[PDB]
Amino acid sequence: GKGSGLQGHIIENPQYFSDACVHHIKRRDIVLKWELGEGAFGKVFLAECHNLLDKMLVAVKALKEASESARQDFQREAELLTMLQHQHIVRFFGVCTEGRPLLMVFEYMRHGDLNRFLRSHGPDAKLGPLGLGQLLAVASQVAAGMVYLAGLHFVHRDLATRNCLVGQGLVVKIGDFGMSRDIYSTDYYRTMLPIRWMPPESILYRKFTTESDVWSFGVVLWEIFTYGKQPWYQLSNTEAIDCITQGRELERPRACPPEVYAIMRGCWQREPQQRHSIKDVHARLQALAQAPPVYLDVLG
Ligand SMILES: Cc1cc(NC(=O)c2ccc(Cl)cc2Cl)n(-c2ccccc2)n1
Repeated sequence: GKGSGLQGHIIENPQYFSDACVHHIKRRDIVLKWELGEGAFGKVFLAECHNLLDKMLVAVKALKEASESARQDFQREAELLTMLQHQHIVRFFGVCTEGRPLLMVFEYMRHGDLNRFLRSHGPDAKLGPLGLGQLLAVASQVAAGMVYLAGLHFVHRDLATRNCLVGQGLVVKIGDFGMSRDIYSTDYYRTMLPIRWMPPESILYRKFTTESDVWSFGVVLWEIFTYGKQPWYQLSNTEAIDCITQGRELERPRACPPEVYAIMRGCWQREPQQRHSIKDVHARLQALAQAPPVYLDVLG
């Protein structure tokens, strides 16, 4: 998991420790149905898992036969994923290390990644549309997952809608399979970095922090309010990099009320220390999701 938030946390946290006691699933209890996605180092399948909770649907990541260091990384990642337990973090069920391929088992998120979900439920629908209340509920749930990660001093490093998943009844959780660099290659710039989601200190120094994650969340909000459009879509990577470092801001989306644009702007302060905390950003979004702004409302 080169440059993953999972490995970066293990490397950097001096108080972190974990024994090797992850939940093990017997290979015979996993029955693959069909492929969901493919990357350079793995494949993701939809599967049925017996004796897990009865017969239930899961997302299974299979590793393309790995070197000793790749197998050691698989183990490190599995231990940390066991620890990340939150209502808005994709649930990790365990591993299958008896025989090959090595498997990681996750809960199945039936509506797929949030970027595909937004694009298929918005204007000129990619093959019904999401209302403002639903867009705010999606934003508030990604914000809740980020509050949990910040509380652990866990830096995501790649927060974007492609790295969020959608389940039953509009449930949104942060989670990926580590293959967004292959599936969404145009969202990275070559060591591949998601520059369009990155603040100036991340581009300049490859510095990733809780504050760079807040900026990326501001970019996620803009993605949500444009129904999955790519930030700086009219520009090349080099022109986007110049916009970011020179202080150009993304425009207010048509579906975005001014009070919500103000939230994105608080995430986008060029000075990291001036960015709003994710706790405050989540509280305002949760309040708006339950009382959505109305165009031409009498405010007083
Ligand atoms: C290159 C790369 C990036 C990731 N994703 C994360 O590190 C990640 C996953 C989940 C959550 Cl909640 C937060 C984060 Cl930041 N992986 C990865 C490796 C093994 C398994 C699943 C993903 N690999």
